[PDB]
Amino acid sequence: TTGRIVAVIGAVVDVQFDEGLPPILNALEVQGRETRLVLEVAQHLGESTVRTIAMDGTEGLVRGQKVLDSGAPIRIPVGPETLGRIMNVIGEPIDERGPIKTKQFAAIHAEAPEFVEMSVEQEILVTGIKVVDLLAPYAKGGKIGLFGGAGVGKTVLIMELINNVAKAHGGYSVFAGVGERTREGNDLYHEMIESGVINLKDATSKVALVYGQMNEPPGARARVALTGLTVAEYFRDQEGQDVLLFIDNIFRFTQAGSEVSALLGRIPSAVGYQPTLATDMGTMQERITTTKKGSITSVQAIYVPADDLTDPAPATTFAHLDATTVLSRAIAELGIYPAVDPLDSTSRIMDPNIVGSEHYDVARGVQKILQDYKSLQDIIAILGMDELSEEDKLTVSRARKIQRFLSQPFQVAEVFTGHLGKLVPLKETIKGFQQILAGEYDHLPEQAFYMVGPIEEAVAKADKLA
Amino acid sequence: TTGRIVAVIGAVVDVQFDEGLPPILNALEVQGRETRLVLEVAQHLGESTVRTIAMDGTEGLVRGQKVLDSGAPIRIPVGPETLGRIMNVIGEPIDERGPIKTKQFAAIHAEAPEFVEMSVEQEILVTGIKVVDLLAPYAKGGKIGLFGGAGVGKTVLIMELINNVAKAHGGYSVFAGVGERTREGNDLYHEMIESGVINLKDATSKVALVYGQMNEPPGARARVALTGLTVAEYFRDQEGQDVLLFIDNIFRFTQAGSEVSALLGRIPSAVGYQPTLATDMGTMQERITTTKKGSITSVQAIYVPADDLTDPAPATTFAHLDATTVLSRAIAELGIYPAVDPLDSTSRIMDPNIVGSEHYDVARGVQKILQDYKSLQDIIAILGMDELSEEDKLTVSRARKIQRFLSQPFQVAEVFTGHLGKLVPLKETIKGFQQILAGEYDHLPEQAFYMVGPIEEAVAKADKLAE
Amino acid sequence: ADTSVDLEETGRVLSIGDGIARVHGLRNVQAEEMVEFSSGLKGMSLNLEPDNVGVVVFGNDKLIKEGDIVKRTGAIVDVPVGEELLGRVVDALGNAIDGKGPIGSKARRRVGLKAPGIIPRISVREPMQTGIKAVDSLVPIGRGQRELIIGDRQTGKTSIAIDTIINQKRFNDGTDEKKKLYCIYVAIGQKRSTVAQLVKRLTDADAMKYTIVVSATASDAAPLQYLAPYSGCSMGEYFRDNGKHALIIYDDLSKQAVAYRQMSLLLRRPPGREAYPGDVFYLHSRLLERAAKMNDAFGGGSLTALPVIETQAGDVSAYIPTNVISITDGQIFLETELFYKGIRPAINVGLSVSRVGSAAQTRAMKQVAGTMKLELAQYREVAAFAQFGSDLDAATQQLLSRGVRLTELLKQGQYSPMAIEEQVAVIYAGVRGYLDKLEPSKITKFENAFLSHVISQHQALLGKIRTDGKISEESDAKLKEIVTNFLAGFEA
Amino acid sequence: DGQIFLETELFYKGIRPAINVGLSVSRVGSAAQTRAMKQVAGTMKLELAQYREVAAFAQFGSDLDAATQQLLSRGVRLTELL
Ligand SMILES: Nc1ncnc2c1ncn2[C@@H]1O[C@H](COP(=O)(O)OP(=O)(O)NP(=O)(O)O)[C@@H](O)[C@H]1O
Ligand SMILES: Nc1ncnc2c1ncn2[C@@H]1O[C@H](COP(=O)(O)OP(=O)(O)NP(=O)(O)O)[C@@H](O)[C@H]1O
Ligand SMILES: [Mg+2]
Ligand SMILES: [Mg+2]
Repeated sequence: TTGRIVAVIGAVVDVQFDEGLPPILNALEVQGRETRLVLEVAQHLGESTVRTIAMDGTEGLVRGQKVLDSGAPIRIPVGPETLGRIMNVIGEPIDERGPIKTKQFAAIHAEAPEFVEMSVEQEILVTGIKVVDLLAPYAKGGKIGLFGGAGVGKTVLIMELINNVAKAHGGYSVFAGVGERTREGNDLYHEMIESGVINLKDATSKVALVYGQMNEPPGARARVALTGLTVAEYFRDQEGQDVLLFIDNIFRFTQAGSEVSALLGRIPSAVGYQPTLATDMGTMQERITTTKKGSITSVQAIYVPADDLTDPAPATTFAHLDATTVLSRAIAELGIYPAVDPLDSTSRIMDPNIVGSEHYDVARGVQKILQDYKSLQDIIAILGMDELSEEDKLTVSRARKIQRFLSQPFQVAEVFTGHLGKLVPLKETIKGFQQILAGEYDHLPEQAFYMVGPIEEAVAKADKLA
Repeated sequence: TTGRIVAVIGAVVDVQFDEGLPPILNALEVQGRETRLVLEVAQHLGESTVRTIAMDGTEGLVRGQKVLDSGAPIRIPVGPETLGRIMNVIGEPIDERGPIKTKQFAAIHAEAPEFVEMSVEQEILVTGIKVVDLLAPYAKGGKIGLFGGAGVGKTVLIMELINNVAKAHGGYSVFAGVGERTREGNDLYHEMIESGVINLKDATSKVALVYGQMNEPPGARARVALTGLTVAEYFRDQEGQDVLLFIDNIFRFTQAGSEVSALLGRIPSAVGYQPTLATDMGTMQERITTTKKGSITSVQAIYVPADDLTDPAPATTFAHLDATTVLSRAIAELGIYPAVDPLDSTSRIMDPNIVGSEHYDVARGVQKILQDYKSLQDIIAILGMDELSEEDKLTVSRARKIQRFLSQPFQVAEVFTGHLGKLVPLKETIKGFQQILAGEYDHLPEQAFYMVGPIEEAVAKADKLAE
Repeated sequence: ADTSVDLEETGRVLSIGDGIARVHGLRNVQAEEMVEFSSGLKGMSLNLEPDNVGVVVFGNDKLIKEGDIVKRTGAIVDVPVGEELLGRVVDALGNAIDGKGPIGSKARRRVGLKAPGIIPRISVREPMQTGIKAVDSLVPIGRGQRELIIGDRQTGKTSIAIDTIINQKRFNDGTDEKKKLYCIYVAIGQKRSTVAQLVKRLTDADAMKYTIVVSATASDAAPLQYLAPYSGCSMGEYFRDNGKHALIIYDDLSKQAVAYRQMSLLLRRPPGREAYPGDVFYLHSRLLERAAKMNDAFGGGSLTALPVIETQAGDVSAYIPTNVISITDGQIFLETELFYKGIRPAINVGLSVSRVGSAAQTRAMKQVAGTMKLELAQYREVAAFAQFGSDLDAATQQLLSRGVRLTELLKQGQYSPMAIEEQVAVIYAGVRGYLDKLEPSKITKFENAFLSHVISQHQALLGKIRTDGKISEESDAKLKEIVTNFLAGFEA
Repeated sequence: DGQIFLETELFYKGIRPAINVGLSVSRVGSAAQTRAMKQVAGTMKLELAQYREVAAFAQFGSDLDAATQQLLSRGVRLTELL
């Protein structure tokens, strides 16, 4: 049907329909504008009025302008031809590469999987990267917190994860940029084409890009994380894949939703956040789980404010986080890539009951041997290297060979590095580290384990010349 | 035109006009009252009603009571005649010496001097106070701000500056009490009559006084600052000459704006302040300036609420100044008066191209050693003194002597200090700290430096403190 | 006929106060559309409501009374734009306020335009030189980038921007046209005397000729201070969209945030943290994304942004600062301690960061910057034991001596920006160890004498570093011979 | 015209009245005293304020010149007297 603009206040618009009203969350098309404008129904104010939140600039609006109900929520293209495409919150292709011709369109809102459709199985999504799979394993259909931004190759780690899931599990990925800086959007775009994941020619693309840029109103920043989730939801249920969902960054999704609740006029909760914070997080984070058909596993980049972990934003996010991946400057400056902190990254599935009996003792052994190394660091610098006992000399030399074997060259980075990329299978990693702990390579040098795939390529490298 | 009071709440009185409606800022006269009650139109509320702020008590006000529109905003007496006279918010002489017999009446709501009217010339105004003249000296024709919490010496400091500058000042001066003590004003009235700045017999008066102290209702304490500057405004523009404006306290302007802000119908900003805090201050402070037409040396005592500088009111004020002088309770706590913070005072003229490269480097060096000591304070407090090397703890004993030589017995604080007041020349101050930094006085104890004038006295006090 | 009132295109003031006019009628007004009151004043329709329109007054609200006729004149809120503005001091809307008559402006641009998309942009790689060693080597800025100046009051925030403007004279008087940079300084909520002190400091540098000064001072009304950043932005975009280069400095965004907040609170929009409306992040996000580097497809021009944020007690976790930190590509943190301790510009090497960084600085600077980044990093870890370390190993004792001397090199006075080639030379001396034997206090005088010499006698060498864009093995040896023998003679 | 501040630490430590010599001030000052009180209290307040500072700084074991020993001895006695 049709409705008229009764009120325009900032990014909040009110529309009066005569007859039937659009249910809450139905998209509204404002007619006669230059581009497309979407208004999302948030409330029913009574007297046949609705309160809507815009996804684009509300300048040039006339009171009385005809607004069209789309009869459904914000519907977006879903299907294989959304891969290698930059999407925005309302489905529109923003890569100037011609309209996305998908058979199906799906609404960005939808209820979380029923209790019956849940997966009672806890499984591990093997990433191919050693540091991850051994020490901080990703839960298949779980949620992972990525700490630390760029300057350590965040973008790379993401791309390699996209490559390796598409490789090992035959599952596509979706990048949802919440509050994407337009410079960083452009920069991330070409970085994905130059490395191989986005293919501008054929159909071999592995990612779908959705951009909620910063220069877009709070409505667009608060809902784009759904527009990305819905493109990912197609590949879970319709093609039965183990999907991968990137949100960067999750805090700007929380701040996006705080702005909306602040705009509608809701009394703010603690620390200035929205009263709906718990649910505002729940109604989205509960769509990301393992179903009967497939699974979506989400990597989320987190910003903690005032480095305060008790701050409600990270506190509400942590209730949903199954594993963490800390990208650190310190480890990156030593030369270990990926720049993952082996002791700082923790996982819920680090349990003999979930991964297995072997996986657990090998991971913990590696965890202990690196803590011991740190525990002897002051004794190393200020005592005299040659005065450690046999068991203290040995664990030091063994520990150094462990953190080097964490290092792994990346496929995505063949264009830069020039060296061959590696996908290390799960059991290859477990046994590889177990042997170094057992001392089976006490004779091999340190430089042997650096930037190698499995343990085989390390012993072969140990030969070199002499 | 005639209006009827339709509502009275606090100092906010709504009035309704049947015919011709009076605009914003206009002064209204309340009919049938003992002492004159002026209302100031703040808003147009609709249905031919206006919201006003009363310049005095609204006790005894009857609903429906008649109010005449004076046709303009508050217009006050201006000219040489104002000198030696205490005007209140509305220019009615509260000194009990008859009417201010002036040729002109200027309005307390004026426009801020244009960008083109601005002057850029700047010279050092020597105060004779060691702390200011060394670290953040005052610009002649410049804007000077005196920050300070409750009971640290804003007033005592502003008083010394009047003695040290205004007395031997050739041109005219304008003091304006805004929201402080009525008692403080009385003392200064008599202490400017005794000295001879205000002559009761003849018209050789150099000072014009305006007062709206913490006795008056908010509306008044919100406008009396404008009454003081408009006095200055004439002397600057219509007589060209150097003016010495002294305001105490200018924070009271913002505070009185808040006392009514809610009743005007405002959503409170941060810290229960008015939302107009910025623009209210901008249209007021920009009128307090030196122009191509004339010079105004302004000194403004700024109150600090709950000892927090980040309090919106004093924090916004910072951007309006040429030289800021900040006071600490912690510095005053240690008996260091004046309690000027050496690391918090900033001047526009602290450029070696103005004050001299010797002046600059000494001051920068003075601060560095006090800054360095502040960093050591917490380390030595737990981990003893011995752990400092012979070149580290040498700075500690120096910094405490530099800290204490910054203390100065004021001529106004005779009643508090117990010492004769001191006035130190510019070059005597720079030589002072230069030698101590050089370490030429490392033999003398700290107490020799505490509360003295020139540096020779710090040696003198050591000798007496000996035997 | 009688009392008809054209409620469609006109109306009357229902209620005026606090720069907010509630107007009856105007049934055809668009949101954010300029209006005109009886008295000739302008205003904006920021609130469209069922029974009224809330208009923010562009000026003194005494002139507006109840029942004043409010007229639509189909106004497009746009500012004069183009090279005619360079050298002038215009107001928040483009009007001249420097008493030099009208501006011969021909092109005029809207203030409310959208930022460029993802596509027409190319990666930031061209250098933007501040002439400040500390910056260009540790927190490097490039064309199309956004970098935040952020510290407490009087920490040296404006000086960083100031020295950058003066630095451009070098490029703007030469022949290399690509490397030219046009300057736009926006004073938002400042006092007129400080804004006057500014333009003089730019005149004396002969920098004004290429500087557009957009000014909305504290006396200028709330909406005037709100548009002033965007009004400058449009002026900078002209150059950007026409293959040229422009640098804009919003001084400051904390003061525009206050000026916006007032209006919302008084238009009665919901208050949030620190009384800020929901769209104040959105106020700055759309302003600062407008800065970009265009590809050769779109002329290849660039606009470069420099926001200033004032923090209180160093709190960078305040709502507005938290906004702008994430908005931008990087920050430079200035601290009170560093200031009075001596380290000026008081740039905190630790916290300060640029994402573009490495790819923005010339291949010459790269050659000595990352080394300095690593060495000052290892210095700051041990910095606390600079005196309490008699019995430390000779390794950390070198890392302390290396750091203190580099810290002295990054020191700088105002108003003397350094060319990219002059920068690498004085940084080459300390980074390659050729100052590790010189007494700390003597470094600043050496830099002054050593720089005075290389310009005066080895013009070809510095020129080669500029030409080649890198320090070749030839130049490397040529620099080593000058430093070793000049330093030896210095200590004689 | 000034304030009298009292602390629990001073109260429990023995000092009664528990007046904080550093924080409290009097804005009328000596003008409110008899010329008999002024002859003995003319400089005492600023003296004890300087003593209270040097008391917590001298407890770090540093060898003290007799000039700062003199102020230490005087400050202990006058606090007991009040
Ligand atoms: N130079 C000085 N020497 C000795 N005592 C001083 C000096 N300056 C201030 N004092 C003392 O400290 C007190 C505070 O001085 P005052 O000038 O009234 O501060 P203030 O900032 O105006 N307080 P307020 O306006 O109520 O917030 C006075 O009672 C003085 O006795
Ligand atoms: N590199 C420097 N060396 C020496 N002095 C400096 C330097 N940078 C700034 N200053 C001085 O420090 C003062 C503050 O510098 P400024 O650039 O105006 O900081 P600011 O943050 O803009 N001050 P404000 O606008 O009041 O918050 C100025 O008066 C300068 O003289
Ligand atoms: Mg006072
Ligand atoms: Mg500034």
